[PDB]
Amino acid sequence: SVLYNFAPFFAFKCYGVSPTKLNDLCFTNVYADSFVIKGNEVSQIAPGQTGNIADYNYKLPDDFTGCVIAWNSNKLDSKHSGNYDYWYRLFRKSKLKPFERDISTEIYQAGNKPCKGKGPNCYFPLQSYGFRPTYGVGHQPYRVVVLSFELLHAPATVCGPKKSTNLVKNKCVNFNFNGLTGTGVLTKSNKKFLPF
Amino acid sequence: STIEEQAKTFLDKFNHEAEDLFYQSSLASWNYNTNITEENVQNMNNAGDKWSAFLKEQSTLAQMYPLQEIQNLTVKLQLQALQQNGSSVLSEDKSKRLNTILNTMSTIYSTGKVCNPDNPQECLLLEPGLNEIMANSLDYNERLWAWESWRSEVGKQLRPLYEEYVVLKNEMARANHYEDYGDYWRGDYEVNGVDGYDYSRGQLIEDVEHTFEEIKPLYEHLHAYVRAKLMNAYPSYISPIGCLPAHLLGDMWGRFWTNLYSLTVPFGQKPNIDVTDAMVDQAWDAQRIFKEAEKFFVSVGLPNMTQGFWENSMLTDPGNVQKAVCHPTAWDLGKGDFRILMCTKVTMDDFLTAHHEMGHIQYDMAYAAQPFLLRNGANEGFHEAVGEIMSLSAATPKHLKSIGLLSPDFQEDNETEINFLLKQALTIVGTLPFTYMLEKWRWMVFKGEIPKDQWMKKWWEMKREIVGVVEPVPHDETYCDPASLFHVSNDYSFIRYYTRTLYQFQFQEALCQAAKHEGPLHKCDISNSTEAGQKLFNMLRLGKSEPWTLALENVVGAKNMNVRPLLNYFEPLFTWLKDQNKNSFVGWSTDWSPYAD
Repeated sequence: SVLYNFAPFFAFKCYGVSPTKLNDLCFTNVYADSFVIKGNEVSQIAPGQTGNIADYNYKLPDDFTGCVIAWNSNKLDSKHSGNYDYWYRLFRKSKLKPFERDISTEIYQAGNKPCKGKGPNCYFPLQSYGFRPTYGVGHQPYRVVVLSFELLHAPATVCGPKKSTNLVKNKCVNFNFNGLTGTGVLTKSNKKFLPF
Repeated sequence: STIEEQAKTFLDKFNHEAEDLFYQSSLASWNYNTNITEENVQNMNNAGDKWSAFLKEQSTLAQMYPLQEIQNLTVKLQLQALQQNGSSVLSEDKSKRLNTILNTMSTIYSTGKVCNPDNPQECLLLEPGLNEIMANSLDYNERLWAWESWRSEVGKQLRPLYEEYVVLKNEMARANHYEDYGDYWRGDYEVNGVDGYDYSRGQLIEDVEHTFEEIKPLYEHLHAYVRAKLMNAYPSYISPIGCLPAHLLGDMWGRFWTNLYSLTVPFGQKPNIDVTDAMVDQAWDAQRIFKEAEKFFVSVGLPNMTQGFWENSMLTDPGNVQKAVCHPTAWDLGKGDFRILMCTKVTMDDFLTAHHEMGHIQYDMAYAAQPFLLRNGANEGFHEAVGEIMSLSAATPKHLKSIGLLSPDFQEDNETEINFLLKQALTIVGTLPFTYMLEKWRWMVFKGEIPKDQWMKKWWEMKREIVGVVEPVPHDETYCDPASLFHVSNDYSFIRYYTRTLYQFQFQEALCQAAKHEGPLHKCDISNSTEAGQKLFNMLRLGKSEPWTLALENVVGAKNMNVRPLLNYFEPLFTWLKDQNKNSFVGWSTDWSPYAD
């Protein structure tokens, strides 16, 4: 609900789950990942879609997953000398099984050369996005939160908020106090339901 | 056994650690040009230098991959460059002497002052005064004193200086496998290995001599006109059958002939439509000129101007004492950063500029999706051309009409068409004959077809010949008449101006048919079409990825320049242009010399 408490969230594609009923139904549990990236790549992050972000830096599967949320963060994230803090892996070795992870700096190599490489290059996978405030709206920094729900063997505990209706008293009314159901007049009382 | 792939990576880095260096080197330059101070100069001295660093080294680590194995042309090209050591390979102590030369001459031409020929007081400086003196009065003398005030003077200073660079410049070339600097210079077009779309490095020369020997017929009648209309405002002087001498012609050296619409005016009783006034009547402000342009482009369905344009572009004079350089010029610091810097002064000579300098930004926004080392234009003159066609459809008696600006009360007639042409045909057909020579001469001199002790002769020889001009006074072998203008003394190839004048009409007549024309083509107006719209983008997109040869075919419809289309724009004129000569003479009597007399 307070999810609408974000700006025009540049995205919210709910591949997999009905975007609606979001609060209507519950699943075992839900993780929420997050990272900063340029806006010319906020699409790679999507079932099947390819490219660098999905290749050595964060590959989703195809499973519903749940949804995605993106917002431009320049305002505070960008700088004026180059926010040279956010990084990326230009090249790993192969790719990642949906939702893997690799952080080892591991200066890239391979090439059976004195410095196994691609012609005196011995490149290093980590490069610095380096944002600035005057850039386009395709090289400006966007923020993302990937919503991963799931329904294991046990229940949907996390689950969600349900509404009331206020008590009536002295009038046939069907009901659902806690989780017990039935139809009857809900008068006052005189019992001492022990504290539990 | 990856000989490539072991390099498709070398690029993958460059492509990232360059853009960042280039952004912070083009920025610097705006800041100066916009705000003129001192620290700003320095502030750019660093990054305006740094970039260099990156470059040189990457070239080192670029030949490390013998191009021979590369086969994906995309990479055979991104590499084609980088490697190019070009200079630097040249001798050291010698590379020094060269670095020197340039300066000397490139400087001389700058402050070069002309003291009075009758007083050490009237020392006119070119920018203001030397120029006026030329495109101003009519009286003889000062015109000669000025054609004398430079040649055997501000150029003699460099006469042997030109004879200098020709030595080392050709050395460097040799090394880099290029008979003459001209063979280096004649390369932007050399397209190798593409099956049918191939093009040589010499084929060009011939296509020129062809296209040109087709124009003579027109040009011939134009020197025919003036030659006589320059016998009216002038007394016993211009021999009625010889060559229009220098001084009395147009500008200084006389590249263009524009400064003349007066002396020659088909029917000097016509309106010469000028929407300047009306601009000052609707109260048209500056931010209008640009919003109009933007539209023209969006009408034909092309991207709107971004939000970084309307918020970062110096679109007026230099604010306060904010000394600014006032040169219309659209920038592209990369990263979506597109900007314009023109001091738009309310008028109809700036409303066309806008449409001319937004096309630069509209091309620069299509190729924006290509490797940094492939973002430019197929060949040298596809960049202007693709933004002049706009300053052609913009000032159409229709557009200005249909645009709620030009009094729709247009009493349009023949003696205005017949008249708007002698204007657009004194600065796009009188410049052609001159663009050749210069190039020829050097293209030769370089190759070594002339020995210094003769260089001079040719100039004048190929001046009464190809063009039709005689030396007001006889000139000495130690004068660099050729080398006495910016380009000549600032190493700039000058054929991007003969191939931009012939690709503009091949683009007009093509994106014209598409929008359903049918009448005088000077009357074309693509505004509001959409078929032509796509016509262009399908070329503006390929940036420099594919050969220029085929880039045309996408549009135009062939793959080699054509003088036919251009000879149609003024086709109207070539009628009244023979009926106006009628019995007068045509052709030049090479002999007659206003000095050899």
